[PDB]
This record gives sequence, structure tokens and C-alpha cells, in this order.
Amino acid sequence: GSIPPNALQDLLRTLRSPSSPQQQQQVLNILKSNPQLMAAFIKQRAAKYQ
Amino acid sequence: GSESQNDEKALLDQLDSLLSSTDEMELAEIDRALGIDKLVSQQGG
Repeated sequence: GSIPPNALQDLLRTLRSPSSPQQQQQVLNILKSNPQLMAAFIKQRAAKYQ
Repeated sequence: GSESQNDEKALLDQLDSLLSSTDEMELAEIDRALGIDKLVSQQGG
């Protein structure tokens, strides 16, 4: 058994999509919209103050 | 995510490394913006 969800991929897919630094503004809002991704992502993002 | 280590959380977990190549100040604006400090206290949906 090894198959990730499709919904979670959509959220992260946003911040993953190769777009200008401007679109990044959307990523922030997406982070919160991502559960399992929030915890993991926090590692790098939240690391901003680590 | 409960006996997995290969779920969506791990999918971006890799590429996420690129995040390290971003301003630390900018990340703070997005963090405090939504306040992930409390979003990490509980998660389930």
C-alpha cells in the first residue's frame, strides 16, 4: 500500500508550479489550505525563524 | 501519514528543499500572515 491523495497534491502543486515570484503570494494562502503539507512544509517555511 | 512515509506530505517534502533558497524575512510575512503557529497545534480534515 503506497499511494498519496490527489487533493493534497493540488494544494502543494500550486507552490510547486514553476511561476514568477509574484504568484508566491498565493502559496502562503495555499499552505494553510494544506493539512499534512502544513506540518511538513512548516519545516522549510517556518524555518524562516529557525 | 500513519504507516506511509510516501504520502503527499512526502511528495513535496523533497522539492520543498528549494524553500531554503528563499528570503527568511519574506517567509515570516507569510507565516505570521496566516499564523501557522496555531495551525500546527491541530490538524484534521
